[PDB]
Amino acid sequence: DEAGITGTWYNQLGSTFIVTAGADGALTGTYESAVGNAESRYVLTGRYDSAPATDGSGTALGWTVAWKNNYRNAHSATTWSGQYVGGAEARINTQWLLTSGTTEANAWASTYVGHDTFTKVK
Amino acid sequence: DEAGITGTWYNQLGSTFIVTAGADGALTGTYESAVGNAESRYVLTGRYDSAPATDGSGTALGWTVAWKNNYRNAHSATTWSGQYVGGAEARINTQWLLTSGTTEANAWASTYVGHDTFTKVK
Amino acid sequence: DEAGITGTWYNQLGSTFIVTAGADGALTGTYESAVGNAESRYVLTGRYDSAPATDGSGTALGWTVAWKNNYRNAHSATTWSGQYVGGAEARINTQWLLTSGTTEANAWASTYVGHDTFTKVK
Amino acid sequence: DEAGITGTWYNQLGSTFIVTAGADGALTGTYESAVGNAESRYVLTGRYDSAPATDGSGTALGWTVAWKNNYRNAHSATTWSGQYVGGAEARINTQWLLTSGTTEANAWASTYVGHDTFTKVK
Repeated sequence: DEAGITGTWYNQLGSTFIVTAGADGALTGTYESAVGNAESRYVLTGRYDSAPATDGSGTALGWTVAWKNNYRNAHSATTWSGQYVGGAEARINTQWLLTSGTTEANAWASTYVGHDTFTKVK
Repeated sequence: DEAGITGTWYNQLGSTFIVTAGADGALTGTYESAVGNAESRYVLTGRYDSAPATDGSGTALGWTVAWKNNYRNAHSATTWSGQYVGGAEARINTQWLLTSGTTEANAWASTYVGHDTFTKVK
Repeated sequence: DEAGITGTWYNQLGSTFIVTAGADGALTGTYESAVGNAESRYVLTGRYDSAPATDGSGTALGWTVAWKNNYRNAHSATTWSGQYVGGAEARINTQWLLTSGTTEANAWASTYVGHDTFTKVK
Repeated sequence: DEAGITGTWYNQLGSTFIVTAGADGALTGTYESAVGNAESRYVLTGRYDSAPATDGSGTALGWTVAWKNNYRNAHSATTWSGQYVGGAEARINTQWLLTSGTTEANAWASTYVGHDTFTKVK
């Protein structure tokens, strides 16, 4: 599903995920968040299962954004973990972890969890 | 903290995380899990905050492994989200999400969550 | 929102959440899962914010089910953490953690994470 | 493990978890957080597996605190999901989800995730 994953994806917040899937399992591209301490595009990298099951299962993948670019630095990183489901209404269904750099005193409150659904439309 | 992050790290399960931190914010290397459906080394990639706060906060980072190599394919991916804390007893404190490719019927049970602490010794 | 929370709720899997909100912050009732190692109703208990903000924010709440009843014992517990949002299309938006009892060797894989949205219809 | 669970527990932050396990699977008691927007004791309720496996597995359990008492209201709730492991150095190993009431605009950032280990000493 190199073909299926490569392209522009949009989540429910109106963020934009631009990815290229490599034959080797690499994910490379850019992320633009519609929310939070973010402006314009950020580098992303990650990995995907390049030889998924042929039993109708989804394709496991994940990626990371560190929220530093030429405009802003939010001293934080998000990782999305999820699966690509192909077909007419293709989706990437994810859960994510957003960690901030903190002092040791605040480290118990370092990490947000959430979930994003990406589609090829909107 | 390019210097501080680059190297070999070990978690509480005895897994081995071999990483290089690029000046640009890139993380590249290999992961070897002591547990689960895993043998030998797997590619990893990720990102880190290459200009962290100077107030004693940690350095945000994350990375992904897709559990496919030349030996095995577990049809799954893990993402670690966390922060690097420098000093005498350097640590990377993480939380992780492990997603399997599933059928739509089993997708509610696709994702494990856990936490790993990495040190430079053991 | 004692009135708003008390009643029958349904999630996206077709599970049924029957709850009573007490004036004191208590949640009591029963849960019936449409999926997994579950049959019929299980006891639940939890808590909610009985004096929420008046700025349009949601109402924080959570509850637990241990997956033991007179029919089955799945040696596991789920906790839902989320917020109640009132109005014409009332919702409870949650994230959950499902922990199994495990051996120490398997404890790294003890816990699933997911998300459920509850509505008063369907 | 009604006997094993009932009592006073302490986590790595120095919080105090005072619980009674009922023969029926109930957990009732009080929680006092050493960190965050919290003072003194808060009600908790939850559930546990009252007939755990006899193969050395842990005992699944969970509980909720809504962060309202007579002193403060943090408009938030935490759920802990975990397992009790008996013996010389008894532990409750948990992961938790802390949800705040938010506006719909901030709901993506409503929930923290973390992990607490409780012991009978300290």
